[PDB]
Amino acid sequence: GVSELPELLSHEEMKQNKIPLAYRDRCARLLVPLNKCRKEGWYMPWNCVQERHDYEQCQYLDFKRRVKELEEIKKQRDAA
Amino acid sequence: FKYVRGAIVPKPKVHPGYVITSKFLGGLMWFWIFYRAKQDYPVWFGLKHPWEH
Amino acid sequence: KSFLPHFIPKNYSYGDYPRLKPENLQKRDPYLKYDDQANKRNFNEPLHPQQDDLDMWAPDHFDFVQDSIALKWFGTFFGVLAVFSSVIYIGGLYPEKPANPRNYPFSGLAKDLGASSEEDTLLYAAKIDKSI
Amino acid sequence: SSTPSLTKEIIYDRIVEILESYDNVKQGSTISPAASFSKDLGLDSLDTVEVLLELENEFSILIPDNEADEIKTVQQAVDYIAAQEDSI
Amino acid sequence: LISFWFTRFNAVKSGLSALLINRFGDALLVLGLSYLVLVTGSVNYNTVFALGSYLDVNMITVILICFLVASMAKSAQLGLHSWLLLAMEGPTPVSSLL
Amino acid sequence: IFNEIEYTYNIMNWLNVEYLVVDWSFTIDKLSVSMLVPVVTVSFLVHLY
Amino acid sequence: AGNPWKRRDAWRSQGAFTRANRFRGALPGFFWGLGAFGVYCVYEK
Amino acid sequence: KAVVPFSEANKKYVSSLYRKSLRTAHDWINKTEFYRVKASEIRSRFDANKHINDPNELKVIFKETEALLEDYAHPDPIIPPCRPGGSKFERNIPPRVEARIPIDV
Amino acid sequence: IHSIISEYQDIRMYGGFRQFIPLAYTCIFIASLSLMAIPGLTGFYSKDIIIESMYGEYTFSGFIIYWFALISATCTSLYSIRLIYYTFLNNPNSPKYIYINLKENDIVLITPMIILTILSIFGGYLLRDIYLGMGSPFNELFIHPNNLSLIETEFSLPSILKVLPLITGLGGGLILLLIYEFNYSLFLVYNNKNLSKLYSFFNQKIMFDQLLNNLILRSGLNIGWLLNVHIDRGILQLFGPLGLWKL
Amino acid sequence: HHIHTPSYIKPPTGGWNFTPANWKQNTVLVLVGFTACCVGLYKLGEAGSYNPKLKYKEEELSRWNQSAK
Amino acid sequence: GPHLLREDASFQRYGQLRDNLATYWKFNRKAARNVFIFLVAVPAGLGYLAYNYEGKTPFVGKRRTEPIFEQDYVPRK
Ligand SMILES: CCCCCCCCCCCCCCCCCC(=O)OC[C@H](COP(=O)(O)OCCN)OC(=O)CCCCCCCCCCCCCCCCC
Ligand SMILES: CCCCCCCCCCCC(=O)OC[C@H](COP(=O)(O)OCC[N+](C)(C)C)OC(=O)CCCCCCCCCCC
Ligand SMILES: CCCCCCCCCCCC(=O)OC[C@H](COP(=O)(O)OCC[N+](C)(C)C)OC(=O)CCCCCCCCCCC
Repeated sequence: GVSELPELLSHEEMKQNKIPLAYRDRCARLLVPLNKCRKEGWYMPWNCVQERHDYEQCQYLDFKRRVKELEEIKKQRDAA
Repeated sequence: FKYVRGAIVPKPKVHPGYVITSKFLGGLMWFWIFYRAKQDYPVWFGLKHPWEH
Repeated sequence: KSFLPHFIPKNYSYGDYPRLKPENLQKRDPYLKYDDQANKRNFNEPLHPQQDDLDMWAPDHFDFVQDSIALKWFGTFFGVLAVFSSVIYIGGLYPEKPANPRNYPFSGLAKDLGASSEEDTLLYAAKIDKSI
Repeated sequence: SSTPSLTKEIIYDRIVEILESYDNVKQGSTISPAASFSKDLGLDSLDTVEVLLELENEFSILIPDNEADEIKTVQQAVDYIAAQEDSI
Repeated sequence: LISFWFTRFNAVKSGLSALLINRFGDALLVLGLSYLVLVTGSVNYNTVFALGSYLDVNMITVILICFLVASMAKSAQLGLHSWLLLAMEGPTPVSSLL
Repeated sequence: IFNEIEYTYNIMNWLNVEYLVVDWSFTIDKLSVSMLVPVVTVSFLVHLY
Repeated sequence: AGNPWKRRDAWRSQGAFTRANRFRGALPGFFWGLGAFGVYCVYEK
Repeated sequence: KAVVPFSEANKKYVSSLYRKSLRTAHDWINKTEFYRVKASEIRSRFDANKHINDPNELKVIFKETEALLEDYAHPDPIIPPCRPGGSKFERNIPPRVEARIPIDV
Repeated sequence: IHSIISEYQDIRMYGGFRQFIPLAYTCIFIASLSLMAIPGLTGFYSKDIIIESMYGEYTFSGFIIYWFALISATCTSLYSIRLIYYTFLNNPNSPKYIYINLKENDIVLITPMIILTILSIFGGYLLRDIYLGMGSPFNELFIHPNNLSLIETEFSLPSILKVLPLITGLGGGLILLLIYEFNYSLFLVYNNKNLSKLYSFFNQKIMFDQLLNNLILRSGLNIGWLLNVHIDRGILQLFGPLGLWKL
Repeated sequence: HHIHTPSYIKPPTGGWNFTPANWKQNTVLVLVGFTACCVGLYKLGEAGSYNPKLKYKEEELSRWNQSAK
Repeated sequence: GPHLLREDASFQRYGQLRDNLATYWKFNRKAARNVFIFLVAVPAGLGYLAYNYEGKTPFVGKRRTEPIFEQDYVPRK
């Protein structure tokens, strides 16, 4: 059940979850339920279905966020 | 035993111990290939997304 | 064709030691009979002064093409890729990014990338997400 | 069973297979152990080397120029092949 | 292993070709370790990796270029790859495992 | 891999030249065991082969 | 002459080396894997 | 040296050039049907000039025939495994048969 | 090689093996398809993503390497087809006595192959999320935050690249298969001097082996010779025993 | 066939299809040794190994970073 | 003992020559070409590098004071 980017985590939260550095972003909050289930599910291709699907779409919005923000700079090239 | 001079090589009859095993092994390959394809021919080509159910 | 390896001398005079043209023992016919069939040498055959460089234990010599021709083909093949890599670089034909490089919150995770205070930050910071 | 040796009988029955399929053999003068390539069978210098090249391919060996020219009969082929470690 | 059939002349020299070319990278791997002791006084994983960012960029290059050259020998990449196809002198099981 | 556990057997000390200290220490992290599956598994079948 | 070994190379293209036999089922178990795949449509639906 | 046609030694030279020619064709051509076609032609090219009664005319062909083979030589000729140069040459050579002469070291 | 009684290794002395050893052939077939990254196999789920991430880097080097890698995927799908046909589907080249004596091998030799075959059909899929998982904790491999492009590798790539390796993979495979089967006359390359030079160069491995031995190794051994001649038995003996004896 | 010269050439690995007459007896003596040591190696592995992620709690580390400051 | 070695007359000459190259050696223009390279050219070249950097390399625990990664992106397009 994900349609838009969720709220960012806090600094102390990542310490207790030891979330990897490259994935400490806005979508980090939907990482924690996924990572916890994979450990209890042996990273199988079927035991984390909806939690994984929610996360990939989050990274899609997180990616599509930068597409609009990439074009915004490219317009500022046209300023001068 | 003796070598028969001037003969064709007939369609060999190997023991179906080997023949059936290779057929099942090959069948295990294709069946899997089809099984993943029907469930991932969108995602493999990128035409859809995994969460576009 | 049948050329001898590099650095083998044309002439030598070591006093009374016999003079004889160098023979690359690796290229003797492997079917002919020899007293020492592994080394393809017959007993009491004289040796060249540098026979250690002209036998089965020396590095293998390949004479299919001339040593100069091999350089031409070798350099050309990488030379061909050089122009393929140069033209794209000179022309700039590689595509542009489809999205902005990935940014990160909390001052680009400065503290989480081994920073202590705010003065350095940029030393350790990642791509800063200034657009929260 | 693995490959059961290669004795002269099976060698003989395969060389004859070479000459029978080689149609340049003179008519009559049946393939015999004492035959001569030039006298009996009727092959010239360029023909005999074709038989030798086919023979060495059939037995998966490489007959050098030194001994191939020595083989003048059909038996000498049988005795030459039998005295080799790679005649298979 | 590569020179297991030591009576075969080809397998003997191909075994030597594998060892000498690999010892080329091994010489560089040793030199990389010395610069690892020179920079951090340690070769432990728990120590060296904990200090990666704080170290000079030039020093990491000196160490890792040596690691790369050593890795080119073992993984048989371009430049130090002539031995890889000479290795087929060993028995077929050797090629599979190596 | 699944239970987030690590093993470290340290036989004894190897080099103890002032600050440079090296042990005969063997660890099995995620990466060490990620490589012991391709190595030991294949090598067992190679020996069986 | 011109191919004096015609009667020799007969068997390289006849018997079990007929082109129908050479490419006969070169894809091991295509129809067994193919046949099974249809059944999973019968089983699921 | 000189070339004496119809002498035994001169024929063997032509025999040797024939094994170079056909094996080289065999090295490049990897289909029997294509090989026999080319192998038939080489013999025709070998038998068309069968009749020569002159020394100097024959020596030019020997010069030319060597050049034909050298340019067409395969960079990876087929070799039987147990013949010299093969994949199994010298493998597992049986040990030498000889008496051990003991020495009082 | 064990089955063929002559124990040959040149695939130019094979042909039509597919029925005399059906079990050996299938193992190569399933493995090669896994090597060639046929969709749904194991090599697919590991090799294919790498080829995408060459393009997903969106730098100059990623673009140039992308084609080198894509040619590697292409050639993989090609020399495999060349290997399989030349040994299992081609017209026979070995003598008949070999074909009448061609059998599979004992059950001890057979077991390891089938077990590796099953891994080559199912290993990659099961293990995919353990390693390539989006955010799986694997800190032993350290990825600086400014070097993560797994997101853009999977979401932003052009829709034609995601099929490009496979389309030139099997689609280009058939074309070569026909030539090897129906139109082999094209490949009689000894006549063409441009093709013979090209074939000789790549068959001799970029002539790199000849460059090492004839030039680099021999020069290395030669410097040993010059030191052993002009220094050790040369200037050091002149400023040594021989020279002082003369004086 | 051919002669192995086995009267004197007795390397530790036999040589040319070597098999002693009492090979069945010796293997059980060897199969014990592999079993004796594999069991022995398991004891030491359990007793002398440890988990290097639980020796020090994070509450103890947090004092170390501040003490060094 | 029993002379267990089939001594060779040609190997003995080769061994005799290789251990007596000092006798036939000459200080011609070829030897000076090699002698200069090995006893002077190489020692001086390395001798310069050794003394040039002798004390200029404080690499023990060297620190980084300069960023590696780049912050802002400037697309061509
Ligand atoms: C490796 C580190 C170094 C180790 C060694 C260090 C010391 C080495 C010194 C080397 C110097 C001698 C080597 C070169 C001299 C060789 C002599 C020679 O080659 O012959 C020249 C000539 C002999 O005449 P001839 O019979 O024609 O021989 C010609 C063969 N080419 O000879 C002559 O014509 C004579 C040459 C002039 C003589 C002048 C005499 C001056 C005094 C003698 C020097 C005294 C040195 C000791 C001083 C204290 C002694 C108590
Ligand atoms: C600073 C560096 C110091 C190093 C040590 C000193 C140099 C070593 C010389 C070796 C001598 C040697 O070899 O003595 C033996 C040698 C000769 O050789 P041989 O055994 O008879 O065979 C070779 C004989 N032929 C040619 C017949 C085959 O006798 C001599 O020539 C006698 C005179 C030597 C005088 C030594 C003076 C030393 C002064 C040193 C200070 C400049
Ligand atoms: C981490 C450290 C591991 C050490 C474990 C050692 C296990 C291997 C022991 C081999 C003994 C053996 O048998 O070698 C001797 C073998 C025996 O030949 P064979 O097959 O019995 O046939 C016998 C008939 N021959 C000999 C005619 C074939 O012949 C050799 O002389 C081979 C050359 C020397 C081999 C050296 C290997 C030494 C191992 C490497 C040491 C660092």
